[PDB]
Amino acid sequence: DIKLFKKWSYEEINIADLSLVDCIAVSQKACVYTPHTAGRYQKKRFRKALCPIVERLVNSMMMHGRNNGKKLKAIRIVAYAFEIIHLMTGENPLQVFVNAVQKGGPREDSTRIGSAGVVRRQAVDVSPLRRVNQAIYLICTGARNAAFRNIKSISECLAEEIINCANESSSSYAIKKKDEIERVAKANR
Amino acid sequence: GCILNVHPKKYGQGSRQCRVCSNKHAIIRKYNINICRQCFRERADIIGFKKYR
Amino acid sequence: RRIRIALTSKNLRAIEKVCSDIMKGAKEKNLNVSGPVRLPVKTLRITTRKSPCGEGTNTWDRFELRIYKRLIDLYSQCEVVTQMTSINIDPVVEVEVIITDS
Amino acid sequence: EKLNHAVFIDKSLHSKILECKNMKVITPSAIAEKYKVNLSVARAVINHLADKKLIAEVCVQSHSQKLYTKVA
Amino acid sequence: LQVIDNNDFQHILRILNTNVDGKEKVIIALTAIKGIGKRMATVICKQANVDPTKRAGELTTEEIDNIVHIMSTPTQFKIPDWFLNRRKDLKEGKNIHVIANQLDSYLREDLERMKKIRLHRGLRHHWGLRVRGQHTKTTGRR
Amino acid sequence: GRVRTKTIKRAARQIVEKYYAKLTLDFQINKKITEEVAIIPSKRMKNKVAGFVTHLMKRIQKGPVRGI
Amino acid sequence: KRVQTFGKKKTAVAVATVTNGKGLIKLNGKNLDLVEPYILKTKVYEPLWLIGSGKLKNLDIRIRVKGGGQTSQIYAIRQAIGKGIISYYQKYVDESTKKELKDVLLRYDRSLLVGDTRRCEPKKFGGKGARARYQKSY
Amino acid sequence: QFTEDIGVVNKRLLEPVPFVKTNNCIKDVDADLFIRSYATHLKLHNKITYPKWCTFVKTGKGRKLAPLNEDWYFIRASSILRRLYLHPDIGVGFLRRQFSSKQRRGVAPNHTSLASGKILRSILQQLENLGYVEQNPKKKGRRLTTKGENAINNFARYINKKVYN
RNA sequence: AGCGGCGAGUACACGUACUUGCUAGCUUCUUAGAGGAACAUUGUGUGUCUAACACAAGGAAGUUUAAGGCAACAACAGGUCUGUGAUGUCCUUAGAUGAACUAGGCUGCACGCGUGCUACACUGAUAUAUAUAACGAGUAAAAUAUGCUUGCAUACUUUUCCUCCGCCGAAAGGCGUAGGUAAUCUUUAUCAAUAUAUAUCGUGAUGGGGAUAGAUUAUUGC
Ligand SMILES: [Mg+2]
Ligand SMILES: [Mg+2]
Ligand SMILES: [Mg+2]
Ligand SMILES: [Mg+2]
Ligand SMILES: [Mg+2]
Ligand SMILES: [Mg+2]
Ligand SMILES: [Mg+2]
Ligand SMILES: [Mg+2]
Ligand SMILES: [Mg+2]
Ligand SMILES: [Mg+2]
Ligand SMILES: [Zn+2]
Repeated sequence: DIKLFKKWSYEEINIADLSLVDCIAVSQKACVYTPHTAGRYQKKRFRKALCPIVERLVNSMMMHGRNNGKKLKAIRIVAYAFEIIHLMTGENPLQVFVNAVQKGGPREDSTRIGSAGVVRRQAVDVSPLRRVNQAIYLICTGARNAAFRNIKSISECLAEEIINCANESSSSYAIKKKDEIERVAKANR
Repeated sequence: GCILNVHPKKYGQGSRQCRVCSNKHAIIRKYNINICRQCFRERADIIGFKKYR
Repeated sequence: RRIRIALTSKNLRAIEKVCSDIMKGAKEKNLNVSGPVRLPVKTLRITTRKSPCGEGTNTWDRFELRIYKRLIDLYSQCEVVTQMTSINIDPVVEVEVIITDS
Repeated sequence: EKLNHAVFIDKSLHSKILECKNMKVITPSAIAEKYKVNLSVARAVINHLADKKLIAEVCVQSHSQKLYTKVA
Repeated sequence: LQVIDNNDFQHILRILNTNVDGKEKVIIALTAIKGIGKRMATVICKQANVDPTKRAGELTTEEIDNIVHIMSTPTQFKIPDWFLNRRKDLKEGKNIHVIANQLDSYLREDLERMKKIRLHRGLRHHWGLRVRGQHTKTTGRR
Repeated sequence: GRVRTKTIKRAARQIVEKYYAKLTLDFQINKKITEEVAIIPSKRMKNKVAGFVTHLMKRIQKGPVRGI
Repeated sequence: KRVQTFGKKKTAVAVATVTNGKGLIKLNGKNLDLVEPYILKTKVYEPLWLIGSGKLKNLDIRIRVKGGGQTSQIYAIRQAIGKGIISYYQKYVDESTKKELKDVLLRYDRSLLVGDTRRCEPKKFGGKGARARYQKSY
Repeated sequence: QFTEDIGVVNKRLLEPVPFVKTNNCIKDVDADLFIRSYATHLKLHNKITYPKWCTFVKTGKGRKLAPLNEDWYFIRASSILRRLYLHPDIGVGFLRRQFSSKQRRGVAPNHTSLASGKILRSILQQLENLGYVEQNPKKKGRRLTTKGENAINNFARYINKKVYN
C-alpha cells in the first residue's frame, strides 16, 4: 500500500534483463514514500546496491558546485519530472525510468594493458554495478547541459532525456555516448 | 619652556607595552595578560594553561 | 538560617575532596544539608604562535585554563558554620560564605 | 541565432493562440515555442484559459513549474 | 486577454533629448535616460499615475508629457531632497536633479574647474590615474 | 592491524603457566581471575590479556603448545 | 498512564510524552500539521501509518524540540514517536503485543528506534576544513 | 458575524491526516493563510492608515529596492499581531531582528542586515489607539490587550470553518 | 536548571491555547561526579592452521570506534642578537647611532610572480512571508556637578565595558534612564545565512556584474 510520492506503486515492475536484476533495488526495504533517507551507503563495498534507485537519481542532480547540498531542491526537480513522463506516453513513471537505466550504459570498454611490455588498447567487459553507475551519470549530465542558457526548465529537459534514452533513439546524450564507447571497444578487440 | 614627552599617547601602539620585556610588539590582551607572545609561551605553564589537544 | 557556601578552584583534584569533608563533617552535627551543585565548567583559551622569529611552517598551540565551582546550602547558625570552614582546607580552594537572607 | 519572440498579441495572432488549449501537455516553454511568443505572454494566456475552466490542472502547481492539460 | 493592434504600438520613442526608449516595460524603459535609476524610475512612475504592468510601447501622448514635467523640477511634486543629485550645486546653492545632456555638461565643468586651480585630485584626472586612493601597482594594468 | 606486543604475550603465558586449574573457556570468567591475579593499571590491556589467555586454552585441547 | 521517551539527531533533541486520551497529537503547542517543511511531512507520518489508527485512538502525545536544523529536527521527531508508542505498551499492555509492533517498525527500517552516531569533525590549522588543505604553489 | 471572503486557498491544505485536530486559537490555523486574509480586513474596515511618507521608502538597509506590493504595510502589521501572541513583551529592537535579510556588498562578502525602526514604531503606535496593544506598566515591551487577543482568535476560527466545511 | 501539583483568569469545546499567583513530589529533557561496555564475542571461509585476514548474526559501537596531544638516537654553518636587565667582541657617547618634539615616508607606478574575494546568470536576480544553530565576550589618567578675571579650587560623585526599554531621525546615528564583576543581565525554548512558499523579469552585456567617478551627511580621535 506504499506509493512513491504517494502516487505510483512499483508493485508490478520487472527488470526483464536478468543481468541487472540483483543490482537495482525495488523491493522490501527500498519501498519508500519519499526519496529522502539519511542512510549510510558508502561504508562497505556493495551497500550502494541497496539504496532505492530513485534516490540515486536525486543524488546526482546536485552537481557543479553551485548546487552542492541542496537536496530538497533536487527532490522537487525529479518529482515534477516524473509527472510529465506520466502525462505524455501514459505509463508508470518509475517503469520508464527503469527502462532507461537498462539501456544507458555500455556493455564493454577498452583499457591499456602492458601484458608483454607492449601496451594495447585491448577491450574488456563491464560489471553490472559499473553499468548502473554509468547510466545514472550519463542521463543527469545530458539534462544538465541541455538546460543551461535555455528557455526550457530543468525538469522538462530531464523528462525528455529519460523517455528518449528508454526508446533507444539517438537523440539522447546517453545513447550516443554509449555507442561511442562500444564502437572503439569493437575496433580494438 | 619644555617639549619633552608632550605628544598625547592615550591610545595606539605607544600607549602600552610588555609587562616583562618593555617591548611594544605582539602583546596579548585577552583577559588583561599584557604580555608579549614570546614571553607568554615560556611562562604559560606556571600561570595555569595546559595543552590537551 | 539559609547560609550558602561557595567554592572555586582551578584544581578538580582537591575541590571534590574539600566538598566531601564539609558534607561529612556537617552530617555528624546532624544538620540538614543540600548536596553539592556542580555549576558548568568554564575554560580560558589562548592560542599564540611558536617560533619567536618569522620563518617556518606556521604552527600553533592551544592553551586552556579551566575553572570549577560548587555550591552547598544548609540551615544552621553562622558562627558554627564559619568556624567549620577553617578546618585546614588546602590553599587552592578559596571559600566564600554568603548569607542568602532573601 | 537570435530569438525574436513577440511581446504582445496581434489581431491576427489572437485567434491562433487559443487553439493551444487543445494540447496534451501545456507549459509556457511549449506555448512560446509553437507560437513564437514571449514567456510572460505564455503565462498570461494560461491564466486566462484556466480561470474559464477550458484547461485542466494535472497536479498541484509550483511557483517554478506550471504544467496543465486539455479538459476531457 | 489584451489584443492591442500593431499600428497603435510604436517601437521607438523619444522621451528626453537623444533617447530611444524601446519595447521594454515602463520601469526598465525609463532607465535608458542618463539620470534615471531603478529607484528613481519607480518613484517617477508612481507620481505619474501610470500602470507599471504594461509595456512602454502603449503609452499615450499625455502620459509621456506628464512624465517629462515630473523629471524636470521634481520638488513641486513630493519627491524629497535626498532623492536628488547636486544637493548644493555649488553655484546657486539649491537642490537640482540633472539629466541627459545636462548631466554631461556638469561633469565636464567639474573637471576643468579643479584643474585650473591645480587641486591634487583634479591634477590626477589630467594624468589619467586613479583619484580615490587605490594602490595601483598590480591592478588597472592595461 | 591488531597484533599483540610482547608485553601482552609475556604476561598472558605466565598466567596460563601458573594458574592452569582456575582458567576455563569463557572470556568473562577468565577476566575476573586476571583482575586479582595480576597488576594492570588500565582496563583496556586487562581485557586484551584475558582475551589472549582464553585463546591459548582453545589451542591446548588440540595438543601441546610450543613455548608453554 | 504516562511515559517519556526521546529521540536524537546531530544536535536536535525531541522528547515525547505519551498518555491515555482521545487521539490528539501536538508539537510545541501546535498541531503536527504546522511542521514547516512540507516536502518532509511524510517522514513524521510514517510510524502512524504503519501501526494503524486502531491501536492509537486512546492516546495523547506531546512533543518538544530543541537544537539543530530543518532536517535533523524532523528525524528526531520520528524517533521520539516510534519509541514512545513501544514503551507505553510495555508498561500498560501485554508485551507479546509489543513484540509484534516492534517487528512491524523494523521491517520498514531501523532508525525509527535506533539513534544515529554520526557527528561533526573538528578542523585543524593549515587548511579550511578537517581534510582540505590550503593550496600549494611551488 | 464575519461575511468577508478568504484569499486564495491552495491544495495540499486538504490532504487527510492520521490524527484529530482542534481549532480554538491561532495556533491551529495556517500561518500564511491568516496573514494575507487578515491584512485585507484591516485595509477594508479602515483600522490603520498607510503613512504618506511610506510611499517612497524601503524596509531596510539591505534591500535596495521597494516592496513592490502596495499592500506591504498592512501585511506586515497583521504579522506583528500574530507575533505578539507568540511573544508577549516585545520591543522595537526585537522586531528589527525578526525582519532581517542578507545584504549583498558588491565584491565584498555578504552579511546579515537589520530592518528600519520608524516603520516598526509607527505601526505599534497606531495599534495602541485602536486598543489592540498596550504598553505594560510592569516590566517592559508591549503586549496584546484583551480586546486585541479576542479579535485575533475569532478570525482564526472563521478561516478554518471556511476551508474544511 | 527543568517537569509536575494547587488556585485565579481570557478564549473557544461533545478538553485545548495563552496569561498570572503560590509550591506534594520526580530527574526523561539540562548541568557534572563516579562506574559499565568491545575482547575479534559467536558462526562460515582463507592461512604453514602458527602468527593472523575476509564475510554473516547480534550489538549504540567491530577500518585498534573517530579526531587530536606528546615524541627516540643524530644532523642543517636552516631562522631569530628587531622579544628579553640573556649575552661575547667592535662602533658611538654632548655638533650623540642616547631621550624627545614638529612635518613627511613605509601606500609612491611603463611591468613580472604567490595566497585570495566577487563573477560570467533562469538549478537565476528582485520583493514579501514562514521555519531553524554551536563555540564565545563584557567595568593613576581623562571626563562630568557647582566659582573666581580656557588658568587654579571644590565631588576622587552618576562617568568609561556589554547594553534591555522609551522617544527623535530616510538611514547612519542622537537623547533619557534599567540590569550585570555574570547558568542570575545583555541573550540564546534562540544571537545567522544556505532552505521553503508566492509573485515580477524572460535569453536581450539584460532586471547578469559592480570597477571607476560626482555631490551631500554622521560618528572615532588633540
Ligand atoms: Mg596578482
Ligand atoms: Mg569546509
Ligand atoms: Mg527575508
Ligand atoms: Mg538524566
Ligand atoms: Mg634574541
Ligand atoms: Mg615623528
Ligand atoms: Mg609594507
Ligand atoms: Mg597562506
Ligand atoms: Mg544586480
Ligand atoms: Mg547592465
Ligand atoms: Zn615580553
